[PDB]
Amino acid sequence: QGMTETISTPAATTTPDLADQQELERRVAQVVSNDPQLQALLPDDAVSGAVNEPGLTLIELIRRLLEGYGDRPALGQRAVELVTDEHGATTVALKTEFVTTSYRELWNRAEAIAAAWYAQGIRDGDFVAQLGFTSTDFASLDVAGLRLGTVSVPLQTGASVQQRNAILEETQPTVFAASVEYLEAAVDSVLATPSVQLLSVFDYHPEADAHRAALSAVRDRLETAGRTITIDSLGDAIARGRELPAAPQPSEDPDALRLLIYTSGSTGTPKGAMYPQWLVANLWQKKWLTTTVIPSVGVNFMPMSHLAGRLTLMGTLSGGGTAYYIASSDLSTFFEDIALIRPTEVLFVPRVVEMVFQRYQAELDRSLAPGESNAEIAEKIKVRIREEDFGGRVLNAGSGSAPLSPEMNDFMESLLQVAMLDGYGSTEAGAVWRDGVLQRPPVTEYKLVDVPELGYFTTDSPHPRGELRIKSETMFPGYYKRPETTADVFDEDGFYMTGDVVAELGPDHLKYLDRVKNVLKLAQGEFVAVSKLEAAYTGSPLVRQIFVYGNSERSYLLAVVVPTPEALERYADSPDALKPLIQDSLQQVAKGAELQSYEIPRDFIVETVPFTVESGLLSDARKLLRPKLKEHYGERLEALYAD
Ligand SMILES: Nc1ncnc2c1ncn2[C@@H]1O[C@H](COP(=O)(O)O)[C@@H](O)[C@H]1O
Ligand SMILES: [Cl-]
Ligand SMILES: [Cl-]
Repeated sequence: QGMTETISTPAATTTPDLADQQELERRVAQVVSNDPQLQALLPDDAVSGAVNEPGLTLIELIRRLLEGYGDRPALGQRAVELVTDEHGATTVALKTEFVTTSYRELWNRAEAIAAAWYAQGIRDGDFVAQLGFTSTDFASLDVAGLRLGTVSVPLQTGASVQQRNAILEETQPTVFAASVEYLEAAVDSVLATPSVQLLSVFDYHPEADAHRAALSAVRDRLETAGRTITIDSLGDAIARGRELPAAPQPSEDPDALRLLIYTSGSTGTPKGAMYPQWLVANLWQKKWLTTTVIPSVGVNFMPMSHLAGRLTLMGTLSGGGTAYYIASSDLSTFFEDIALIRPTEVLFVPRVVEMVFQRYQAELDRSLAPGESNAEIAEKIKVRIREEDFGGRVLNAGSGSAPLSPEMNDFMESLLQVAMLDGYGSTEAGAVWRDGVLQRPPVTEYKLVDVPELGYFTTDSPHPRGELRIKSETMFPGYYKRPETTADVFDEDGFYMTGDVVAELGPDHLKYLDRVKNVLKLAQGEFVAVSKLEAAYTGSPLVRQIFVYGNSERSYLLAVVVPTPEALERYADSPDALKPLIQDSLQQVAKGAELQSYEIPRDFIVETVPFTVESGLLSDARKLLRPKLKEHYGERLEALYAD
């Protein structure tokens, strides 16, 4: 593939160049020079060379990384205090500080868990279901899996019971690991899954009455079912495992399975993308899209069931950084947390960018004043958010997993004063592009394929359009126990069919348009990329979330609009008034974005209850789950069409 390079091949497939990445290397140097924490977190090139020695097993390179960085802080989690009220009841409360686990302590805990589990009869090749958010304990379980040679199955916490149990039926795990938050759901699925011999409970504080009561109920229910099963805290497994015989070394075969990452298509049937040893190793050896070498204080806010949660976690550790956990699965502590973390690197998803923009808009509305213009006030607010909310040390930032509007790219770059990288990739393919430019490696080949029923052709003007298809060094081997499904997503020439419509701006230079299945045809022949519309309309200060909906029988669009709480409160006493103001705001967004008139929803339902991951309307990446939204709002929307 070096021999398919041309003079038109972007350097950006390799290197990011402009006069200023001397200015960023300087700006990085400045942030480091008044910050003792950051000095000690630069990557060690001796540890990197050991980790990248060719021919290493995955456990050997994991060992060289974790033992190599030693007592360096790896994982930061918010400290907790046990509060015992005057009645005797004890709760766990967060403290306003973080504490850390070192690289070698992570390794020691992993080896202890593997020893304890092996003594409990768990073996290399067993599947391990894991139900939780993302946390230090979860990271310990993940590395423990690599050490024992099991297959991690991180389950989506918002998935239906029926589908979770079917995944359990298919993987027959011998271990079910659950954070205390999700223990009741765990017991339901353990009772349905007789293969489980061990229930391992993590993120667990037994001195808190509620955690203690959750565990007693677990033991009560599993005993009533007559289940022979070991119920064991991760903390005690670690304590006891420190003194037990070492687990045997795990299988060495690079193709041995180590992780499944589930994903759903338009059918809503999850399928498990297989991650073998060699593909897991890629996550730990190569940070997605490095702008340049920086001390890495990162933020984990995405679940371990999603690739993006692994990109921040293993990306940060790969280069000797410290990865800090958001303390709430619903992100309610997000801004309190990052103000304490003060990260140097943030990998956003669009939903979280939209939350930051809303925070800014609400602060602006509260700060309006006759003696300064909105732009003047907005500038001061951005300084404050950049310095106080984000910590003032953000040096690298980016977004991926879903499209991000040009307006939000510009806003985040202005707010954070860094370039906002756009990272496109998938669970299946791995990393595919950076700011539109195909990354070679791992990508080796791409093409676009016409989608004539959506009006996309490689001969379109000004840009070729069609479905992106790719070959890549990090292409997954397939979906677990779904060979026909896997064959179905590779075309006759072996290209992976991304299901994404793109435009080719230039050789190796692409623009995301939408999912094939997201594009709607209106009655008169127009085609609409709904997720672009949703990204634009969400930017209205009145709008918190939006779901755009159409019917090919109709000439126009509808939507479901969740207003911001500030908007609802401002018109609480004038109910009639909010809907026409939202409509006018959509019209104005459309004119600013140069959208066509058919791209403007002509009516909508006002929803006061935001879509959530817990409700199944949002994916664990907080993207819309369109079949679930059409399942939920479809009758009302068609009734809005019909009358
Ligand atoms: N930077 C990105 N920009 C636009 N869309 C993205 C980006 N990253 C992922 N997507 C979408 O997310 C899909 C992968 O989702 P998943 O396999 O569940 O992680 C891709 O096929 C795209 O549709
Ligand atoms: Cl379902
Ligand atoms: Cl003004």
